[PDB]
Amino acid sequence: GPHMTRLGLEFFDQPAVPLARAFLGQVLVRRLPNGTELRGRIVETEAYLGPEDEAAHSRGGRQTPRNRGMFMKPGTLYVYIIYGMYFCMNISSQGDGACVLLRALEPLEGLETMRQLRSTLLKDRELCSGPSKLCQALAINKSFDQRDLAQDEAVWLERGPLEPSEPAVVAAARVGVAGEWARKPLRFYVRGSPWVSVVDRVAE
Amino acid sequence: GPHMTRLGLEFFDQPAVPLARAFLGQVLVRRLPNGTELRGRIVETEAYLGPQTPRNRGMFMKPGTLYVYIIYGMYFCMNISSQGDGACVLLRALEPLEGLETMRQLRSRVLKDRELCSGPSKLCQALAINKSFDQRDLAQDEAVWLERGPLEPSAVVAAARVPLRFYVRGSPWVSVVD
DNA sequence: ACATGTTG
DNA sequence: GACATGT
Repeated sequence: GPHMTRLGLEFFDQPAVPLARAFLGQVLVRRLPNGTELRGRIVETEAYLGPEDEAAHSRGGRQTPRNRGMFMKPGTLYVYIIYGMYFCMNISSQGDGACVLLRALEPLEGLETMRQLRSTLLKDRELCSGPSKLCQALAINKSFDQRDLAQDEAVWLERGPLEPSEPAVVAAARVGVAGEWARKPLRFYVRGSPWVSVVDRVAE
Repeated sequence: GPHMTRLGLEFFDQPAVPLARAFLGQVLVRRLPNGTELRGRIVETEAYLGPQTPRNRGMFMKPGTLYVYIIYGMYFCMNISSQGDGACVLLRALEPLEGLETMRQLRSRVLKDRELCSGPSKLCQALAINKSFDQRDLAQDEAVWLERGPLEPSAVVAAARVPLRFYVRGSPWVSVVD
């Protein structure tokens, strides 16, 4: 096989916009306790900018027990429970209380395991087409909160051979909401990808 | 208009379970100092069967006595003394019937009709019921009553409390559905 | 007790 | 709807 090295601190240590963009095309890898490796190529992300960002958990420099990850070293995972039963997987970027949410993966490996995991918690485009869908598919839960994506043995990021060029990256309004921050183009996805959670035609 | 009287001692002077069930479909009325009348149909209650505290004296008074207490230093719960040593019924939810706009300004996001009275503390806020109501008599008070029309109220579910919680089956106004 | 925040 | 979290 090819020489494989994980993306580390150097990759994660950039501001939220460039990081959210840089994630696109990179391959998120999960290794289950049974040894099964799950891979999904990132096709959709969102930037949360920090204190000024009315939509961010870190609005006004607010640090709470839950959102510790957003204020930890870049690369630190911030995984929280939303609507009681779903997870959102974020990665702390450079910048006070700034992070990147992963929203959608093209599944590459272990699709049958992703299917088993999600059906318990059917189509391939249904597996990772959403921030909480992808968490289920890759057995990611709160136990991953505050772990380091640069160093962890169970989850890591690999440089992916297929990165979108600037013109192929769509910038669009974020999903799930405010004010001027509900409309800001802080969601980024690969143009024409069928794995993306929500298409935005006006932005395209 | 119809000949309206109010429910009195005879209605309230029953055990906590019969009364908690009997409250469902009755209309609670609150008249504000400005003359505005607020109305809400009781759709969810809880019976408390008793075993004496400086705060629970209300539930140890004659049936129909209000027991209103502060919880989490902010909210209110409205309870009505029934027959039985220390027994009472909590009001948990109302269907808002009139004065909804007042209910909204008293409660004030954008909140809809289903958010006005869908909770024991929501309903007290909505009907301006506070501590100054504690130990008042529901059968005789001038600011708050349980009205009685020429028609009886209109299906009751007995569930665990939040089988001593009772609510109108499938009502969109019940706080928590089992 | 309340207010509020993706999936299907 | 969840139900985890933040006066």
